[PDB]
Amino acid sequence: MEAIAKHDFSATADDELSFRKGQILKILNMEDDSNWYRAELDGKEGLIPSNYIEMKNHD
Repeated sequence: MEAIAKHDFSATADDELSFRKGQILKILNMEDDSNWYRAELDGKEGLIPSNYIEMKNHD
């Protein structure tokens, strides 16, 4: 699916992804279903926190 950054996030270990409020993060990982997920932004993929991605558009 698609998501949006509610707050700012700066990566610590491995390959995490940084983001800021108002930003649009893409959800395209697998079926882990947990706290770490894989996203895509500006043609780049990575891992982000599920609680750090909100929802927008649609409605």
